[PDB]
Amino acid sequence: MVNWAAVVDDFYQELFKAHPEYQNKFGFKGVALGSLKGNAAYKTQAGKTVDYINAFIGGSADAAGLASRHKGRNVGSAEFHNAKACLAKACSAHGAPDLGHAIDDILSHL
Ligand code: HEM
Repeated sequence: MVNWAAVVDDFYQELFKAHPEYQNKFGFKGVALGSLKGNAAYKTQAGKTVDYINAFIGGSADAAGLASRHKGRNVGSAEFHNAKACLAKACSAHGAPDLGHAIDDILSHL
């Protein structure tokens, strides 16, 4: 099993390093990046992100649903294009398969 939890941790490190303002939309707003792994809100959110990646690989991802929910947080195409870059770095850092197609599916509904 690819260590998707580790990939997602690296993903959020890249994401909030590049776009620290994105963190303000989450229950772990203002938490130092080096302490995220000890934050209960983050632990829940990272778990869901892992779940989505496993659902994509598994054939069950609902990209329309995920898209609609992100629009509900005023998160759109710009942000997801940024996330694509970050996720590609995280995957590559772990010798994991690239997830660009999953992000493209979400982007198709944004
Ligand atoms: C690699 C791209 C991303 C994936 C796979 C992803 C995945 C997810 C998942 C699975 C959820 C939970 C949805 C649910 O419970 O139904 C979520 C929620 C959320 N996402 Fe993302 N996301 C991505 C990018 C982003 C970006 C770039 C932002 C920018 C701020 C963002 C902001 C949020 C926020 C604010 C929530 C709600 C959190 C809460 O309930 O407190 N996401 N995301």
